[PDB]
Amino acid sequence: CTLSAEDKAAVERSKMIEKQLQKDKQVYRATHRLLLLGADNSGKSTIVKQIFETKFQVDKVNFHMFDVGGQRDERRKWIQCFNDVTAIIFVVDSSDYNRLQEALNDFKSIWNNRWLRTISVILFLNKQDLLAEKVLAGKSKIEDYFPEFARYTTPEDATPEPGEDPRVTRAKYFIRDEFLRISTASGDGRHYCYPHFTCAVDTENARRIFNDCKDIILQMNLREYNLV
Amino acid sequence: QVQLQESGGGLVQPGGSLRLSCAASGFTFSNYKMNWVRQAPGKGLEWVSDISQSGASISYTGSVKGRFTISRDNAKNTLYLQMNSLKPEDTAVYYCARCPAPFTRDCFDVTSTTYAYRGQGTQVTV
Amino acid sequence: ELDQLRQEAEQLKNQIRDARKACADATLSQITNNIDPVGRIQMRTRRTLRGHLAKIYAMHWGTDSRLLVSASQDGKLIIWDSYTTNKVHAIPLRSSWVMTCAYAPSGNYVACGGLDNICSIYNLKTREGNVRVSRELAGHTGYLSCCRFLDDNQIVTSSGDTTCALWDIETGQQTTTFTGHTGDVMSLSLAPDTRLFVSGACDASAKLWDVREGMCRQTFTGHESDINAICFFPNGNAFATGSDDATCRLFDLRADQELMTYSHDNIICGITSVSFSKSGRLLLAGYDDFNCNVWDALKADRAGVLAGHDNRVSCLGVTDDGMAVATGSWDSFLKIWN
Amino acid sequence: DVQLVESGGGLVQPGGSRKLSCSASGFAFSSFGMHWVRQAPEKGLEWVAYISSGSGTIYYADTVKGRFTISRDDPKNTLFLQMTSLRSEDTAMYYCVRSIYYYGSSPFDFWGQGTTLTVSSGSDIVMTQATSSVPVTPGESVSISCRSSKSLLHSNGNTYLYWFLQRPGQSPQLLIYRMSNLASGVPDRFSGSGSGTAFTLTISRLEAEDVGVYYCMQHLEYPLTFGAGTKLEL
Amino acid sequence: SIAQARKLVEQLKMEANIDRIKVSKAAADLMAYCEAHAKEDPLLTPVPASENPFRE
Repeated sequence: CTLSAEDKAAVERSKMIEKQLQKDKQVYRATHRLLLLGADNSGKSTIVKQIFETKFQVDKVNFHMFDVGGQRDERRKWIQCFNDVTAIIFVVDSSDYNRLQEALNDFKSIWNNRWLRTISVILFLNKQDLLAEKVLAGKSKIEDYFPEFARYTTPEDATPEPGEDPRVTRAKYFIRDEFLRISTASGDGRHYCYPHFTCAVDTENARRIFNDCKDIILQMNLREYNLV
Repeated sequence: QVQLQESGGGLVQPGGSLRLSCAASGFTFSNYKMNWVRQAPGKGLEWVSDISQSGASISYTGSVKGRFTISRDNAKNTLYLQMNSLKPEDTAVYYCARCPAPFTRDCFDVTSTTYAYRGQGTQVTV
Repeated sequence: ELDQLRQEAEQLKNQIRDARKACADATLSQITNNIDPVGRIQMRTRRTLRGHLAKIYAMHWGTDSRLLVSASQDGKLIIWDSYTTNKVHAIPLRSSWVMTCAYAPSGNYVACGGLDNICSIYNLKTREGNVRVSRELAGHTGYLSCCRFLDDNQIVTSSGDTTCALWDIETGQQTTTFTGHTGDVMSLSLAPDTRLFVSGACDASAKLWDVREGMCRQTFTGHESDINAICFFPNGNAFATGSDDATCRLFDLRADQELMTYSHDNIICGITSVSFSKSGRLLLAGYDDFNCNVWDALKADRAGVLAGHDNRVSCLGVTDDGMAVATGSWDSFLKIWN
Repeated sequence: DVQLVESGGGLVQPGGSRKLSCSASGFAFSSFGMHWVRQAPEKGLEWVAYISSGSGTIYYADTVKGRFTISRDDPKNTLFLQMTSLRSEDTAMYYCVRSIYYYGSSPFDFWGQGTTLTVSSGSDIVMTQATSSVPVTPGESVSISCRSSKSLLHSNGNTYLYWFLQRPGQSPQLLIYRMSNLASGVPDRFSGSGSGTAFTLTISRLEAEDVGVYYCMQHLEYPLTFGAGTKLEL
Repeated sequence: SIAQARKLVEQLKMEANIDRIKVSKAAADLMAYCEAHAKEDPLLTPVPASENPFRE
């Protein structure tokens, strides 16, 4: 082999390193990674009852969620680190109308970012109970901040949870439709948004994340084989 | 050096109008998307409006929808903002912000506390 | 009285710019107008280094010009033997989000850091026979974007909190802190004599610093967007910067202003990495178009393209003997070109 | 710190069996290859067997093939030499040596204490040390010469020669590896030189701690061969 | 604020004190360096394969 004995032993050492790397490859490729985004007062800290990192388990599938908070206000540069993640989980407070436009702008910026052009977004419209109470109280008006609410009608496919008021449903679906119309302008079928209504007591969030990740993986596999 | 200079502010009675201008230098103005932002006393920065390179795409925030209009002259390398029917809450310091990178639609970090490609601003009081 | 300070600053800047213009008698294009072109510079991929799991952000050559270290977001550093394509060391990291790595000139230590705002120093040579963390430097308030060794007990770091620092590894403390940038500092380049260093930041600004005193000697402007990479010319009297402007620029310390620009109309993507040859005649720059361009520094004429990767060219390096070029990309591959 | 303590010695009848153990501590045993080296009474050093990290490769000396076997237990950090059909020629002291192989490393750096085993009554590179004894006084400079039957300079450019020192009543210690490099913790006064087949070891400012027996070994190809030994008696 | 502007003005004054040299001399120096080291650059002058460590 025109190799000295020490060269052969070095080769054997490299082979053992490669075996360890292959085991790590299996372990790494098994686990799904998620990036948690959303401003303060949205409650992104408590979305899964299982803070820079978090592990959780759903039906023999491992999810690892990252919340980057120890940085500066600017996120133009480090966000590029998260372009291999399966999903971006974006949490929005659905009761505060004073800062909802900021959430819309942030969601737009995330959606159209060049290095986030293939990452799907799971949208959590948190704090539904507070929105419902504020709507039934009547003190606050969406029309003050969103004039388009007047010329709005509830969707045909909208579902009312058993026992509710139509005004609450209208508010909820207007809030969802804002993000949806942001999301259906540049997606081109490469990535999609999965919106959900979740309160604080809700405990189904992990299952929703699991199903959404299943769908994301299926779409990615279809596209990679050039079938969609 | 990237320089953005705002002008055209002051005190105006409610219901009046005002024209803000932003002169840009040190870069290719036609290659970048531009934004108008404001900061009110006791409040943080708030995105107001934005216009793309060719000017085909124009977007506003909700409170200014219809009342304001944004434009740009690439030949003169200047950005213009016309402000009509000024509500009393329009009082703020106005900034003309430039998007960090050319040939892009996403514009990160325009309402950040310390953004390099911004200006000194003009005070508008209603 | 803020307006007084602002007008003083404007007057000072006007004085600086007119004093600078008082020296622009001629341009490098006219001075090097009668130089024979280098010719078609064609390089080929001699080694392809496989084994990383995710995108590679950083790499660094050894002084022996044979061993190199690379860093991936899977959470691993790997020391490669270029001649044999062998894995000498595989160091798992405590944090997956690593953005930089450096190799000590002596060859006894490596450094790394990232979104954890910590600079970790690993001792390569121990009696136990395995790499262990030698020191864990803390104190930055933002992600660590670059780090470079001066000797076995001194390191210079740049961070996303808009500052650089000089450390004493034994005590784990900042001996010096360099401030003045109004944006995230992306890359830094030590001088061959290890006396001065430049930093480029996300404000279209580069700054020259003296390590011993800790003050900004000069400030260079001219870019339109964030500077992503910076590197000295070999003799130490000039340096090159690349940015999201899709242009590279050459600045001279003595003239305190730029001398040449490197761009083409087709190029619309930013430069991620930049490096010089051994003689400084060639400038190598990797882009977001998955390619590296070779520029005739003295003539600003493109001379060749390295096109072998299928994703963003994240890191680039040239050996100390100028014998090979290593390019590492987001496609989890690192290639050697000669 | 590093320990490679060996056990299992004793007196045995001929044609018998015996198990020698080497328990290691203070270092990554799994990443190190292991050697057995036996020293006959009032003779030189002889190589016995080599087990690699991960047990992927096993080499035996011709004099011990079939009868000896080497094994390791990485979880328990222990090396084993099982021996059968023991002969009078096997009477020797058995050292347990560690050696790691990668670009720029020092193999054969640490040797174990050893254990005494007593038995009741061709294409091999030959190393030749010219002098078996050297008289010299402290403060002078002395040179030891080692000759090789075949050129040790390999096409990669590495001349695989190793210099060890065995102080009286002690295990051998590595002085020089690959004919030029100075091992860690070894005084600067030692120097190595050579060309292909003739090598010299130079010891400036000779001191009391430097008196002993010097051995030259080649690592070019298996089996590994030691020299005859030069005894620097004061 | 006040401190930031004061530091900016002070740094500008400090940078004002340096003595600049003409661009022609600097360009000539860089050109001279590149000419002088035009033989020790393997990437500029290809090296024979037997000498190249990555020849394979």
